[PDB]
Amino acid sequence: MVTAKKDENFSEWYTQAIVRSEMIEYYDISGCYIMRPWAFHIWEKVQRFFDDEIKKMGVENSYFPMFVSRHKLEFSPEVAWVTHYGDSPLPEKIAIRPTSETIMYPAYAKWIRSHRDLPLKLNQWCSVVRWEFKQPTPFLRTREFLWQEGHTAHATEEEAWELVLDILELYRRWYEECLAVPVIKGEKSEGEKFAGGKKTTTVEAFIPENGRGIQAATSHLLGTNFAKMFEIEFEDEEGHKRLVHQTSWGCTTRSLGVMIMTHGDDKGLVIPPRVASVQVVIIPILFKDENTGEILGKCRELKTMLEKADIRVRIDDRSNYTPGWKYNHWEVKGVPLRLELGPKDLAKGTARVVRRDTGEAYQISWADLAPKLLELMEGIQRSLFEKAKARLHEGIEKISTFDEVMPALNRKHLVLAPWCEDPESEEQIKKETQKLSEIQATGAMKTLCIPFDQPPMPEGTKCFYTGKPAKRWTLWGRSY
Amino acid sequence: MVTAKKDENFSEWYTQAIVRSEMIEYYDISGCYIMRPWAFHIWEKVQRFFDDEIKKMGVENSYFPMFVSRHKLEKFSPEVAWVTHYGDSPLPEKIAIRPTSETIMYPAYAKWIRSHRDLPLKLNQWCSVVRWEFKQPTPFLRTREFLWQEGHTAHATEEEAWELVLDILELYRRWYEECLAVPVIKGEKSEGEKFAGGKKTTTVEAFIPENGRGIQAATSHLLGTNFAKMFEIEFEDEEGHKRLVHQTSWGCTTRSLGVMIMTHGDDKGLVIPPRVASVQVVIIPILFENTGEILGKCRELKTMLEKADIRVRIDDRSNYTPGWKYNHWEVKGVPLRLELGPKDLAKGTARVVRRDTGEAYQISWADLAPKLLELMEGIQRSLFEKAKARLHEGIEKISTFDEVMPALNRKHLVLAPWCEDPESEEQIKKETQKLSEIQTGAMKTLCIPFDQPPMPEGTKCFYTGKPAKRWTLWGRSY
Ligand SMILES: Nc1ncnc2c1ncn2[C@@H]1O[C@H](COP(=O)(O)OP(=O)(O)NP(=O)(O)O)[C@@H](O)[C@H]1O
Ligand SMILES: Nc1ncnc2c1ncn2[C@@H]1O[C@H](COP(=O)(O)OP(=O)(O)NP(=O)(O)O)[C@@H](O)[C@H]1O
Ligand SMILES: O=C(C[C@H]1NCCC[C@@H]1O)Cn1cnc2cc(Br)c(Cl)cc2c1=O
Ligand SMILES: O=C(C[C@H]1NCCC[C@@H]1O)Cn1cnc2cc(Br)c(Cl)cc2c1=O
Ligand SMILES: [Mg+2]
Ligand SMILES: [Mg+2]
Ligand SMILES: [Mg+2]
Repeated sequence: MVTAKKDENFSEWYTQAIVRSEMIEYYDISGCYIMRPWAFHIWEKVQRFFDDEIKKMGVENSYFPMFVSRHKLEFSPEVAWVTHYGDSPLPEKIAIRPTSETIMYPAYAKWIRSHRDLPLKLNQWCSVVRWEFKQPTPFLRTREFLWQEGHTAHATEEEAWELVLDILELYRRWYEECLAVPVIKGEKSEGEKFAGGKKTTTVEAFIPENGRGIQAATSHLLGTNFAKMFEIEFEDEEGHKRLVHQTSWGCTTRSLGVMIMTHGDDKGLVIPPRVASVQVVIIPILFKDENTGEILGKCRELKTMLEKADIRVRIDDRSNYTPGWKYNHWEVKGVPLRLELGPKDLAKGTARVVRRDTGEAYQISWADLAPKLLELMEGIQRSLFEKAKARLHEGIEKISTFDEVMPALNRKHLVLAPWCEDPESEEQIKKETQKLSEIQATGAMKTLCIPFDQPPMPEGTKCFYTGKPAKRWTLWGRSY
Repeated sequence: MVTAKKDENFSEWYTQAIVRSEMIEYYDISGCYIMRPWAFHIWEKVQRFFDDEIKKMGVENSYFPMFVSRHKLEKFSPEVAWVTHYGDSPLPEKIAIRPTSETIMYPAYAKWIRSHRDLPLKLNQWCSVVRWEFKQPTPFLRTREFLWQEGHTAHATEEEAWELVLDILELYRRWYEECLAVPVIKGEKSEGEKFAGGKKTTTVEAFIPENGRGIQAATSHLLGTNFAKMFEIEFEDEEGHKRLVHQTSWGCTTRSLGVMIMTHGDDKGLVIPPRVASVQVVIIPILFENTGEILGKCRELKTMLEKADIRVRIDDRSNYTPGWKYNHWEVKGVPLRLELGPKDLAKGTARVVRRDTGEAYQISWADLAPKLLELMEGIQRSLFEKAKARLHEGIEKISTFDEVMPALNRKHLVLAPWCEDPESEEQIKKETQKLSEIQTGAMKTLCIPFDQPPMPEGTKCFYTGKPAKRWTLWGRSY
């Protein structure tokens, strides 16, 4: 059982919740964690979702090596270097993958010759390693992390930009539709974008309990900057040699940590049904040998019934644990529905179903279970999302002047503020908010994104900070 | 177009075929290779197949770190890759890249397992492994980075652990024989060949005729209790007494793709079994001038074939002749080509050519889906039955040591009665190597097959002249 309160010590709550639901096991190399089966199931669900979707776009999977040679790689303090095999030193040291541009792009130069070879659309599911300097957090910031990375190459900027946006929408679907986590689509500012690219888009999420925005995934319009460094050129139809226009995009096991932080409570995890490996757990109530044979047969019948409706059902008929130990176990683990079947319920042809998010109980006849559970699972899923969306919305404050900022940050909120979008000002702003945060004693404020969904901008509106005329509403806050 | 001949210059043939088919790209770090979509899709198929099967046995997936600290790993040496720095800074202890995950998984098992009610514990992971192999790299078969799965289970008893060893072994036979159409032989490794951290090692063995080598295809270990003793993986039984767990581990790699390539390939290139082919049917319109008539019909046909779950591509590229296209998709191993030209449009038909034998069929549009489903099953079956006959012809049953070198010189394996004395295997290895030079060349045990031929009473070991135990399969190896 979980005992730290989510709203008191958030850190300790998260650690307890992920350990006691058997999602992660700690490890001796710092910043690395073991992903146990209960967490791995959720990743498997989002993986299959995303993978299926990108295949409909013609993206194909591949696997490129985990090693890149020193001279091809040449961010530096993060790179893990292999220097030896056994007691022997490598003639030239080798780096483990931190990203795969330097591994993929020279091959792309070789394979692309003509318009007939475009678009080239590849992905890979793999792990990367970055010797993170920041405080590690299981899922959210780890030194080895699982991800996919998508890398595409096209004839025109328009087609590449369209795929950038399609992928971004798929990531809104991974968070929103699978994980029931609300995200904001935006553009990264010039200071925050991937420097090898032209434009970076993001989906951004929010952790209410510590006030932090967090980048949930990313999708880059790379332009022709990398085609030029790597000599990725093709002949069009009229015999002419052109640079490719490229995209890349990635999303990681960070997504699980965001889910856990978003929906969990004081009793531990709450898993949204769309990604729960066990949607419904059936618990026989077995005590002083009362009806034990008939309770178990009904449990099996109920399961076959529910899986005809494609519900994911487990019977926990394990002998060596009490029914109450099972209630608690599958609560902490975040199973959406718990169906209890004891002697009394057996006599009435009913079952008692407890939903995990609100703790509400229902009495339901065997004949209405399938359609009633499906309805409840759709209500849990929608309800998790809507409550998280309202919290997201409660957490962002529309403002006009710099004077409003530090108070908004102290309330653990984000700010939506009009901004001139000048690179020099973000640097000034972050150095400044850091100063005032140190003095007040918890971190600098930065841009998260410029949201796609722009509210109206009145003609004389000025930038909240410089005073120059503003261009767009930009979302700022503290961040992971 | 492939030009090295598969029987005559096998090594060149293999390199050409995997490169020209667009399966692999060569890379500047030795023994590492890019797996392009054409190959990777086959990996995805076998992965999905094996993963669904082990999920039915209650095995669950997990991801353990790729890094293991020196003190945990050294609880082989020359193969370990060591990370000593991050950026310009030295780590306090050097970290190994996971050559295999025993030393990463078993301390966690020792934490998680306390009572009989925690058992069985059954995990698998899909990951890559790194070993700095001393032997010559070969794409797929022996690489310095490879993809695999590793399964590791723990049981209250030896008998349940063994049951699982054999079930996993059966799944490996299905990975090879049902998905890749590659015949394999189940058997027990000898004492010198088994995994030394285990009690008994079971295997599926395969055979490459063109160089006469056996190759271990996959492996499944009854580990017994020795790791449980080493890592202190113990549980209280039902009476409160502490007991050691009984463990298994098993694994299979991208080696399997290379075996499939070599098994079914011919002088024109790859031949991919339909169950795993990325494209099962390529539609090649006879075009040189486009008007929409041919291409329109080819789209309608693709839609109809996809309804029947056929993986179809239309090669509508403008600048290639149909002949160039036939060759291209033949080198890639597409099992069925569907040709659609003006004459075909005029007669409501399509001409389908099989990659494995070259036979052509004329088929009405209406009959396409069922006839192609039938062909695919004919191709998959015929690829297997042919490879199985070649495997059979590659093994000579013998009685005496004098029949050995001639059988090895015929690029054949030997099946021989053996006393199974461990000293004798070391001797046979040395004496066959030394005769290979004065004429690696060593002949070693591949396995002791579950399928034993008859052993008449009094049959003698082919090497020691002592009483023979079982027939053992021997040859040159990867
Ligand atoms: N250490 C990490 N652990 C887990 N997820 C990560 C980690 N670093 C990045 N991610 C996620 O992976 C996505 C793509 O990686 P990338 O764009 O390289 O991130 P980044 O530039 O390193 N962001 P940041 O580390 O905050 O500077 C990010 O948008 C994050 O959602
Ligand atoms: N370098 C490699 N590349 C690809 N597959 C491999 C490689 N080494 C082993 N395998 C395969 O993985 C299976 C399990 O690995 P493992 O049991 O560790 O083999 P091993 O003991 O290293 N065999 P070997 O190295 O030939 O003596 C082996 O039976 C092979 O089928
Ligand atoms: O990794 C990226 C840019 C994109 N690469 C493809 C997947 C999606 C991803 O956003 C940014 N990035 C982040 N961290 C890095 C760390 C190191 Br070390 C290196 Cl060499 C390079 C990088 C690096 O390029
Ligand atoms: O890797 C194995 C034993 C088993 N591990 C799980 C998958 C199936 C496999 O047969 C044998 N082996 C092979 N090569 C190794 C190389 C090194 Br380096 C190390 Cl440390 C250890 C090993 C090592 O243990
Ligand atoms: Mg970073
Ligand atoms: Mg950043
Ligand atoms: Mg060996």
